[PDB]
Amino acid sequence: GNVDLVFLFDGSMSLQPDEFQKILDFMKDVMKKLSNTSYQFAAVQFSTSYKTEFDFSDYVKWKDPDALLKHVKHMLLLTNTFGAINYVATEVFREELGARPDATKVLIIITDGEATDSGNIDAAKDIIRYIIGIGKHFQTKESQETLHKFASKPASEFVKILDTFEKLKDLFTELQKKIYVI
Ligand SMILES: CC[C@H](C)C(=O)O[C@H]1C[C@@H](C)C=C2C=C[C@H](C)[C@H](CC[C@@H]3C[C@@H](O)CC(=O)O3)[C@H]21
Ligand SMILES: [Mg+2]
Repeated sequence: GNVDLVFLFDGSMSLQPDEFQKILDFMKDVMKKLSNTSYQFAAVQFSTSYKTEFDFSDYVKWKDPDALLKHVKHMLLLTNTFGAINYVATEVFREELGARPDATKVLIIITDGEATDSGNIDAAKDIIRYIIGIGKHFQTKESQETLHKFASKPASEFVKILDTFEKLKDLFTELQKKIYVI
């Protein structure tokens, strides 16, 4: 059918410049691969606050992933995940911003630490949520369990834990083998 996909990427202070970059490159790889498909994209950066780097309308209008994310400025603050999510839910998946009413709403969260806030994600009930946790902060099984609450059930299917940002490349290779013409 139609897939409206939003990348919710972590731009906290824990990230080294090169790690932030690998996050941006992953997003561009996926978008470059699925260009001219049924997929529509939007990108939202989160730390303390939230910024929509580009919405579904910009994507359709300019279509170039490199131009779309060219002026992203790393925020360097905390990780307010609950707020970031309801923000997407309520401010990004909006028709005025180019979201298609008959589209499946998928949300891919990319983070490197646990959440520095709280609340609930009820506004995001009908959104498919994948969570990609990367790095040292998710070494313990205990810290990996904190992500389960932002992701769709079953977590083993929706939560991805990578030990290095180098692994995001291996994740893209794994994504590519599931690409099929229907
Ligand atoms: C597909 C395997 C890769 C590693 C992956 O998980 O990509 C997931 C997670 C992430 C690596 C990027 C994605 C980009 C596009 C789609 C939404 C993809 C999930 C596609 C699957 C296939 C159907 O069951 C629909 C669905 O809900 O999820 C995600
Ligand atoms: Mg962090």
